[PDB]
Formats: sequence, structure tokens, C-alpha cells
Amino acid sequence: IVEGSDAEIGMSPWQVMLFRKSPQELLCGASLISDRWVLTAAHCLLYPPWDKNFTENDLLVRIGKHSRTRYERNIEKISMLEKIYIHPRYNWRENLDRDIALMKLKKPVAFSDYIHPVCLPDRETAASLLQAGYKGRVTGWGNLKETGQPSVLQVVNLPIVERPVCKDSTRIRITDNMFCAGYKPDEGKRGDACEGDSGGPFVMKSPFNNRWYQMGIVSWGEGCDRDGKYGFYTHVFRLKKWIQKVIDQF
Amino acid sequence: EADCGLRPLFEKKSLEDKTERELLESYI
Amino acid sequence: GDFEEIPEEYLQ
Ligand SMILES: O=C(c1ccc(OCCN2CCCC2)nc1)c1c(-c2ccc(OCCN3CCCC3)cc2)sc2ccccc12
Ligand SMILES: *[C@@H]1O[C@H](CO)[C@@H](O)[C@H](O)[C@H]1NC(C)=O
Ligand code: NA
Ligand code: NA
Repeated sequence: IVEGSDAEIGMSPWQVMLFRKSPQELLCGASLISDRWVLTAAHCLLYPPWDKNFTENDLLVRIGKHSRTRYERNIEKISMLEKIYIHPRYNWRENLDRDIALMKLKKPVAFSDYIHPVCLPDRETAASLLQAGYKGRVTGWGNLKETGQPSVLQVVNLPIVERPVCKDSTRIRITDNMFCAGYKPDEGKRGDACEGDSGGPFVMKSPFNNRWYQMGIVSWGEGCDRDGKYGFYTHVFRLKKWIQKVIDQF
Repeated sequence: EADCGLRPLFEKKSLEDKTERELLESYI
Repeated sequence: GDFEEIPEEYLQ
């Protein structure tokens, strides 16, 4: 996170860390949607262009963390992955359309004050909340600047940006499955995700029932906190049917 | 999940985090 | 810097 701030303890019980077994390193962000299901971006698991292609055995999932580097004893829970499910139509050759993937933990995790799942939106909540100017929140242990590492989990709240503006800021064909977000050059406020943040959750709090819903997934961006550029996120509700499908079927 | 989206240290305690007001105020 | 050692249970 660039231009963000230290998260409060317990602020994101659903935040998850994608940890590489060897070398022991931070790969991506993720979120806990159930006691056995973690949601993250697909590009985190597979991306031929950068020779990336991990399996269940290559990594660990770390839940309940606050500090990036320290193994938080008695607090955090590390689990193993049973099965990884990437979207059958993940366009990694072009625009990362449908940048989404599911992960099934080997054994359920137990919730605590630092570990709790986030809700997936329903059409209404999505309809009503996903509107330009409406602010969401991103979290992560990624880079503090485009070109260093924070000590604890960072947080930043960004406004959703008009579809026309998003399109006009990039050379990349953006699909209905994506939505960008961030401040405009003039708004005099900054903030954006960055390396090591992708995979993470972009949530919003419903003013109707007081719950937190994850509206997007940190997908891709060109640089970090650059003027006139915005971050793009996977439209989670738009692909909920695949999420339910996988969950139910498997 | 039945109690999803509800944080044990905030909502369940009726406490607000430092900047969640910012979000709620953007929802016109 | 770098990360801290995590229990070996988790690395097998
Ligand atoms: O999450 C990506 C991200 C993911 C994918 C992508 O691909 C762009 C191609 N197009 C395909 C679809 C859209 C654009 N670009 C950025 C993000 C960044 C990033 C930058 C460099 C990097 O490694 C390079 C360093 N390398 C040298 C060797 C191996 C890695 C890893 C992460 S910066 C950033 C800011 C906001 C939101 C997401 C990201
Ligand atoms: C990526 O990993 C899987 C599992 O080993 C393998 O089946 C596949 O051929 C690899 N390459 C790609 C681009 O899928
Ligand atoms: Na364009
Ligand atoms: Na920006």
C-alpha cells in the first residue's frame, strides 16, 4: 500500500497472506470467505509471462496476521492447501479478465478475535454500493512506494471511479469484470495498492446491515500511485456464480 | 457465513475503527 | 528485512 496507514488490530480479520514455502516469502494477499475457503487473484497463482505457476504444495496460507515478518505465536494460524481452483476463462494473455481463484484449506480454521470471514455481495448490495465516488478499503503488506516494506498491515480507502475515466486512462481493454478505483490528479489525496498487495480484498461496509462485503480483488495496475492512473479490481459479484458453483460442487 | 462481515473487535463490540466513517460518508 | 522462522510442522 502506497500512502496508506497502519491497520488497527482486528481491523481486517479476513485478511490473509499468501506465503511461499521456499524461499519463505510474501507472494500475495487473499481473503477468508469461509472456514475452509480463501479467495485470491489468479495471476497470483498462474502467469506464464513471468514464469509463475504454483501448486498446492508450493505455498502456505497465513491467517490472522498483523505484522508482516514476525511469526505471531498464539495469534496467527498457518494452513495447508488442499485444492486450487483458477477461473476456466482467466485471460492472462491479454487483460487478466476474470482474475479470480479459489483455495480450499486442508482443514478448517477456527475463528477468533483476529480471524473472521468476509461476506460475498448479493446483487442488491452490489447494485447499491458499487457507485462512483463511493469509497472502499484496501489492505496489505505490499510495497509502500512504486520503487519499502511496512512493518504491519497497511490500509487505505479509495473512491470508485467512473467507467469512462478508467478506460481513458489505459491502453488496456477493460472488461465488465473489472472496475478501477483511486483518486483523481486534482482531488489532492493519493493512495493505491502495489506489489505484494494484489490478491487482496477491496471491501465496503453496508450502511443497511452494518456488514463488510468484498466488492473486488486487487487485480492489476500500471505502476503505483501514479497521477491519472488507477488500480483495477476483479468485480467479485459478477463472478459469484462461479464461486458458488465451485464451492457447492467441490 | 451467518455472522460474516462482523468484526469481533469492532462491530460485535459496537466500536468503530479509525476511518470507517470516511467510507459511510461517501455513500450518498 | 526477511521473514522469521516458522514452525517446521507447517513446512512438511
Ligand atoms: O499486481 C500488479 C500487476 C500484475 C500483472 C501485470 O501485468 C501487466 C500486463 N498487462 C496484462 C493485463 C493488464 C496489463 N502488471 C502489474 C501490481 C504491480 C506489480 C508491479 C511489478 C511486478 O513485477 C515485475 C518484475 N518482474 C521482472 C521478472 C519477473 C517479474 C509485480 C506487481 S504494481 C500495482 C499497483 C496497483 C494495483 C496492482 C499492482
Ligand atoms: C502449470 O501447472 C500445472 C500443474 O503442474 C500444469 O498442469 C501446467 O502444464 C503448468 N503450465 C500451465 C501454463 O498451465
Ligand atoms: Na483506452
Ligand atoms: Na493512481
